[PDB]
Amino acid sequence: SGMERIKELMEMVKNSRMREILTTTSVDHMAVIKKYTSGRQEKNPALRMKWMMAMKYPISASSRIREMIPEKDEDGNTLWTNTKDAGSNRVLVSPNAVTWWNRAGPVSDVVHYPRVYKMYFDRLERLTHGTFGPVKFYNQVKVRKRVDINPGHKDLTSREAQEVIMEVVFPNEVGARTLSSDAQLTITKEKKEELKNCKISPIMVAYMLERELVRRTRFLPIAGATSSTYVEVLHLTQGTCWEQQYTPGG
Amino acid sequence: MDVNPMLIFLKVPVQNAISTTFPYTGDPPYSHGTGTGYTMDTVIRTHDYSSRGIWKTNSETGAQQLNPIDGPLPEDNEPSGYAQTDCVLELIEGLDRSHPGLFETACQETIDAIQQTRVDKLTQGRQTYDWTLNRNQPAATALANTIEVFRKNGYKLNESGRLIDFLKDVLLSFENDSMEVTTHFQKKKRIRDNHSKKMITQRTIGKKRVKLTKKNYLIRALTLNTMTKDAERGKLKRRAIATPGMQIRGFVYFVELLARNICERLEQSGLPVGGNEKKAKLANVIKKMMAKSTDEELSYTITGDNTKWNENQNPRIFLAMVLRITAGQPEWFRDLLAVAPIMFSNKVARLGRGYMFESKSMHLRTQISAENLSDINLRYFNEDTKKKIEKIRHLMVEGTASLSPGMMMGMFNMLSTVLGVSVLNLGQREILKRTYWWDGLQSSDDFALIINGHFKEDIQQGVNHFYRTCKLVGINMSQKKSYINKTGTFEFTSFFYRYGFVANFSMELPSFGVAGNNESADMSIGTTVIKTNMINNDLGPATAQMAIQLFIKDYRYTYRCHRGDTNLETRRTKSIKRLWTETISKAGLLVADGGPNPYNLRNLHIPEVCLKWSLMDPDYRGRLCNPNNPFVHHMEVESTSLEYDAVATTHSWTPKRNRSILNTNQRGILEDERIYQKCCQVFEKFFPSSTYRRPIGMASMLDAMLSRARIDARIDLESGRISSQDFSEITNTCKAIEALKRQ
Amino acid sequence: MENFVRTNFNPMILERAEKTMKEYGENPQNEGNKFAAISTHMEVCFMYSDFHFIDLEGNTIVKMLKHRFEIIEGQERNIAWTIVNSICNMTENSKPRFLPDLYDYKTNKFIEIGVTRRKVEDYYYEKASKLKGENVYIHIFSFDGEEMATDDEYILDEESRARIKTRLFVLRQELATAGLWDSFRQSEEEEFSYPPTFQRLANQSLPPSFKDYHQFKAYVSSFKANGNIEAKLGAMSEKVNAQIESFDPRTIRELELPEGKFCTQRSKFLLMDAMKLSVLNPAHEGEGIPMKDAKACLDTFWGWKKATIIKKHEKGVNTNYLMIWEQLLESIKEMEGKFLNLKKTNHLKWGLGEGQAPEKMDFEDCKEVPDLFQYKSEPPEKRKLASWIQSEFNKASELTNSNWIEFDELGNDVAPIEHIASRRRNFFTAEVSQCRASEYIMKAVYINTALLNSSCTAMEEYQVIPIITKCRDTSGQRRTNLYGFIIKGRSHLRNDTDVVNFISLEFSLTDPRNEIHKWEKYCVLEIGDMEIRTSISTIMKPVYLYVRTNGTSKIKMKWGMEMRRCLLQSLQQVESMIEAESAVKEKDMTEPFFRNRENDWPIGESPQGIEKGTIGKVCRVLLAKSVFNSIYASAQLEGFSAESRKLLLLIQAFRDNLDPGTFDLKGLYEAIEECIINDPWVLLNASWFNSFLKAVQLSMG
RNA sequence: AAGCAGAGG
RNA sequence: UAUACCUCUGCUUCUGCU
RNA sequence: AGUAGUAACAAGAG
Ligand SMILES: O=c1ccn([C@@H]2O[C@H](COP(=O)(O)NP(=O)(O)OP(=O)(O)O)[C@@H](O)[C@H]2O)c(=O)[nH]1
Ligand SMILES: O=C(O)c1cn(CC2(n3ccc4cccnc43)CCCC2)cc(O)c1=O
Ligand SMILES: [Mg+2]
Ligand SMILES: [Mg+2]
Ligand SMILES: [Mg+2]
Ligand SMILES: [Mg+2]
Ligand SMILES: [Mg+2]
Repeated sequence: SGMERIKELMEMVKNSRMREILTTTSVDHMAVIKKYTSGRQEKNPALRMKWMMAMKYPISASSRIREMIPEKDEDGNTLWTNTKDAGSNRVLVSPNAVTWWNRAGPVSDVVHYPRVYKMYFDRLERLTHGTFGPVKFYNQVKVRKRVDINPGHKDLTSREAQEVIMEVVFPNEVGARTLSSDAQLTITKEKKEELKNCKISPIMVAYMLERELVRRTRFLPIAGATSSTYVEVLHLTQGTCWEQQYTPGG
Repeated sequence: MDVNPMLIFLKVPVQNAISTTFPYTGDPPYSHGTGTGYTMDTVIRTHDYSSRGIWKTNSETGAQQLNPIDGPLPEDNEPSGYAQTDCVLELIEGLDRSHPGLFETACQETIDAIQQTRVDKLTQGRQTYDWTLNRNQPAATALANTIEVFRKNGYKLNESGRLIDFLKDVLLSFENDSMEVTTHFQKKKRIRDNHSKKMITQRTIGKKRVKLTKKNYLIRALTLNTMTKDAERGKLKRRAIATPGMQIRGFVYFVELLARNICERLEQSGLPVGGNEKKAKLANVIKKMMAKSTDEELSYTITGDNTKWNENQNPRIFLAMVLRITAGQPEWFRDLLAVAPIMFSNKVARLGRGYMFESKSMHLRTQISAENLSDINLRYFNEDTKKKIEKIRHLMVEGTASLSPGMMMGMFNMLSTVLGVSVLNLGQREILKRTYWWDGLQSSDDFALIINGHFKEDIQQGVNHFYRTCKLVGINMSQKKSYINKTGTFEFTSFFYRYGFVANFSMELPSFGVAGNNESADMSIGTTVIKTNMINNDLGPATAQMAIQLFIKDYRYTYRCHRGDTNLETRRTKSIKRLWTETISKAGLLVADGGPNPYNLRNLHIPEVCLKWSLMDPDYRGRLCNPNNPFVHHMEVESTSLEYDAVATTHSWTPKRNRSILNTNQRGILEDERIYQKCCQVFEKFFPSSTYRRPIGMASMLDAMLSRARIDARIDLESGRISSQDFSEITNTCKAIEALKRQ
Repeated sequence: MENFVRTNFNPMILERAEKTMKEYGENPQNEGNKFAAISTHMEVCFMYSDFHFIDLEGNTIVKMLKHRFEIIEGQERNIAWTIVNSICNMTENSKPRFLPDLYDYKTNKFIEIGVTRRKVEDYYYEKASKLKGENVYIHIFSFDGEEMATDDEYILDEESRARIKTRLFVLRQELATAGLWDSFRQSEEEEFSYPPTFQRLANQSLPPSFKDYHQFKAYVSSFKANGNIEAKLGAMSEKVNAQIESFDPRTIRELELPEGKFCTQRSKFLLMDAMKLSVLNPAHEGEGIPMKDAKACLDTFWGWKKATIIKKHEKGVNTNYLMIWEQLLESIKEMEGKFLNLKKTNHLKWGLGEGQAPEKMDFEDCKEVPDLFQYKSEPPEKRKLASWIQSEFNKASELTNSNWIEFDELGNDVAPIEHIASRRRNFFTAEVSQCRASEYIMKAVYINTALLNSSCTAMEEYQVIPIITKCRDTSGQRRTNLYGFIIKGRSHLRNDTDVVNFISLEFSLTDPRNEIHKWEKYCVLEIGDMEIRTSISTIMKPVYLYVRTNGTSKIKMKWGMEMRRCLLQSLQQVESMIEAESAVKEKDMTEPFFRNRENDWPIGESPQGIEKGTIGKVCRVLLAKSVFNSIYASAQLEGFSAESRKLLLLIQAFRDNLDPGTFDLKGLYEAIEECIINDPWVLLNASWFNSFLKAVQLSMG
């Protein structure tokens, strides 16, 4: 509909501080005021994860986990506790709640992982049906060239693919620019027909299309072929004194 | 037999076993306490290398400023900051003559990027000195406080959203004689802790309005707060770093943008290339200098450092370089790029937290700040601090130390690189017209300098010519850290060369471990670190398998997710064992769920959920990748309650954050952050792309939200997705919101 | 101008025009004719849009309905493009290349409105030349009264057009009576200046022969090079030079090691002198709990007696250490549970540093204190190299009869390079897992992990941490070893360099009287007697307990937990020395390296000379070097490594016949010997570099 | 596009 | 009153908890 | 005492 968000804006505009902020901050200055912090900053997250997993509740999740996950286990473990503020949007969670959800949570018949991360499943299918030749030992001459780690689309560049993604996922916030190419229009039409009634979040859809369409390049020492199906297995096929003969799938 | 590891260099060359010379498995040296002594050491060494200059009293800040430019020529090999401006202009003129069209193209790209840069680009920084709070804040917090004080005092060009209008507001704020800022004051009370029956001081942080004077505001706007660098390898003594305020960072960003555009097209620059591109550039330079020779031509390489690079650069030399590079450009561009050397020529250094003092008859300790250090008698300090204060006292201005020479640590990296590249460019053989010439590469203060000649006396004359020309421009080569050999072996920023670059695996050794985000990200980070070191840093395959095993060990001991058939007992053993028992295909369980490790060499580029997807139970993969995931964030469904489906697994959870200060109530200053987050969350309901891409616009947030609500209500009415009474109610709500912001 | 525009138009028109000029970068107090023209265009668009509704049927009712027109003019440009994009995505029209003024939902057309002072047909053809290629409806108004729509086809009613023409005619006649009409028809740059305070700042940022910033700017803009560098180099002294001193390692001296007292042991646990009470194949009532395994290991030693102080800690109170051990043994003998927290007695409060800090108060309350002195920052006292650290490094490179590193499972080997890597890793594991440095790795990892967990979970408790390792035999049997105990002090660690104090009590069979300079920080008691069954005889040796107060930090415990990276530092190097051979012989040289003990790499120094070893000896020596780098980590080691690497590269460049030269070798020797103070590992590495330099000099004769 | 982590100067 | 600047590499898309 | 090293921790702003 669209009435709940405007009534929430009505509720927030009654507060004088929120009204002053919403009337004195521009859309440009919202990027400044969004990253505003006040307390101390947590540095060295590796050591913090070393000692924090020994504590009882190292995980912070939303309040909806009080309705999806019970407070006790079969063994008697406390899975979640509330904070020191009655009515907060965050509770403190135990990793036993993660294990309880993985062993006894609600099973879903639909999953979105093979569709969103289809590039990694393409990599696994390329590796599984690959053919390994013999290892030959000789001094490798590795030239530090610029090769493609993501092929993208054959007709699009990086900025054209990003404009296609912005047109497909968020069409009402594309601004003044328009698709000034034929391949942009065809790929936009195809991805718009493929993404109708899609209950995936639009940021995950945009990053899936970014993995599919945007071409990425890196500077890597290359001893053999420079095709993108050989750049992804560069750790496997070459080293310093050896060369693994490998043909990918397809 | 006494065991000596260093006797392995009798058989192995040193570059082929250079990783044994890096003791990078222990903890790096950290600094304990203050960094005030290192700041005083920096100011004393900066005024000692420039001591034969002119002393001027500044008419705006009252600070004693030292001018060493065009001073006496150096008489010894000590470090000097007496750069001659005519030699600097001659080197920049020769750099322009050797590269026609370089300066004009760089200035045109800088002009094109000035018109497009916004204010929130200044949020790219880290800990920024906040002049409103007289302490370090994050860059967005300090920028928001600066913009709020500027709008409260009447400088509203930065409401246009461009960075250059904020810079105009910065330059116009210096005309204000009374700046009204909001500070953080502190109320203290003596309560009793119930856990230990001890009387403590409970601190309550509030907000307070105070008035700065003109000179105090100008001193705070030119203030670089100084800390000390921690976790620094390869040094015995510590040194001081510096962070500027928000009145300097925009001009410094524009000057560094211009100097980066210059450095991108110079073949003898080491900046801004890095990694394999920098190694390919060094190898190409070495091959061009070793191939282009005759039958009798000698070639020598200097591996060279510089003594006190930031102490001996000068902001007036940077001003002359900026005004010479931008020749023929519009004058507003020249003034805008000239601001930052002028601000660094009149800069001051915050000494820091002061020192800790101890009373043994009372058995107490107290941190005396730097602003209170001037009112202490000299007999209470130790000997080194007393000598430092006696050398410092004439440079003190309102708790800070005047520092007119020097540029401090890393403030103008690319411009100093341009200055060194000009001296490298002087040694072209079709211009020098002598029996020697030189080429090479420069990156900040590191340089690889290849002198080619016909005899060793020609090499000596070339080394002397380069050294004395560097001495003319304030570049002092480290005679105890530089060396020279024949061409074929050198060192450049810990990249060791021996007819090809060898590997240094120990430098990448702290990257091997558990990152500390959640259970999903750390597995991919560890496998990709192992794969990237196999590709780039010559990590052998057996040591790579050992790295996989050690990472799986560290990951299972960090997150307490050992395998289901193990005998270790943690807080997670019983639930992981329950999941292990009722699972038919146990090979599909993740390592965070107590499953086995699937990674060998061939599958390091494939994530763990995808690699185990064909081996999972349907129940386990339905629970693990459930779209009703309670551990992650769910975006609300837009107007096109009900939330979108989650994609990530349940191991992508969020770690609990702790931001509490001991015995400190911070709720008086933690409020506006929460109000800002509520305003951003209510903005995201009307603009669903604001998290994916940064939204732009000069209008306010409320006007944009009301206009978006009205046009979306009209589109939903003209499409059969909303009723006419719903449209009337949405428009009446928008009209009442517009009426509320005016009465 | 400005006053007439405010006297005529509504405040909504003035606010819209002010926001438009603020968006584009002008002001009504300066530009006045442009402000009046923008206000006129805004009022014409508002008169075109207002009082035009669409009811529930669909026809244009002119007066709860909806508007017929959507106003695009007057909004911010991103808001206007959002409206235009939403309209173009609702229907099927192509996007207009510029922002139009209105949108008609009835006609479904974008409307461009122009108000001109010239002629209507000329301005209409000009705007058609600007807006050609799209179906934007164009309507042009003028102050004369005439108009021209798109192809003379009108979509607005005659009454509204008559009102717009009447308003423009009245505005034109009021401009004629006001005398401002002559300036309207005639009107049909980035700046950045210095304010005077910053101008006076700019005048003081120059070379000292310049008084004004613009004078110096004109000097720099008009500069020509006329041999300034050559004249300044002819004018400069000849003492400023970079004279190359030729490098010859046969003529250079050795590193000057410091003098004074001998170096002292400063590790967090015992190394070569550590004794372990072991249980073989444990199966008690808590196989995994640390205190229960500690009690199971303590219940294998029956030779307990009354503890007597046989070696005093000279700076401390040794009766406190004796009472600490008495309290610890008594509390272990009556412990019930899975953990143990000691009572805060006076001797344990002395040993853990309870109350040694002065009370931190604010300076505002400490102004009247007449004896506030700064903290002294004295340099560390120099120490002489003693021979115990070479014995420690000799023992750490030796093979044991126990496997100390268990490795996790891998995936299955499919590629042949995975099988080659598995064979090489099996050789590395067979040569590196039975090393004494691996036992030191496991001890340090266990101690640092347990100390970090106890420091972050039990900040106020005096927790007892046993030193427990678990190893496999050469037959495959489990064995749990206890080395002693650690009593943690209070651990309210806020900074990363904040010290948690602990008391370490380690078992030993080594008499401290034979090497007392090694044990300045220790208070050694004699706690037992063990029947040592040797081969030739069987004696009864006294069991000592080395007790000392030590301290650690969170970053030190963090790097102690990650000592298995030492296994990555050694075995990456050795494999490279395999792979550099494998590129030459064009075959895998792992099995010729490990199965052919030819003694190929120099690693030793005997009285007979330089000793060689095999590749697994090199594995253990590099592992022990990485372990001792991790254990004795200091700033002295970092400075010494970074400064002696240059001298190593100079020696290598001499051996490569590359003719090395220096510019200040005396300063390099000063920078090396500045980092050799009192750490025994840095002293041992300096002696190792001196031995390597003497071996290089003996190799060239 | 941004944030975080690691390395180097 | 307390982890700066610049560059490179890698990962993630985070809704903020005394 | 101890950690440690140019200044701190050894609880009371990280
Ligand atoms: O961590 C760092 C290291 C280096 N730098 C910058 O890099 C420049 C040179 O880096 P440097 O390591 O050579 N330091 P330097 O000032 O020359 O003193 P020294 O060689 O010991 O006599 C320094 O002067 C800084 O400007 C940083 O900004 N941060
Ligand atoms: O902005 C538009 O779309 C637009 C601009 N003009 C040009 C003028 N004008 C009116 C508002 C405005 C805002 C910025 C720049 N010029 C503006 C008309 C009077 C003086 C200049 C004319 C139209 O007919 C338009 O539709
Ligand atoms: Mg240097
Ligand atoms: Mg350097
Ligand atoms: Mg318009
Ligand atoms: Mg118009
Ligand atoms: Mg002491």
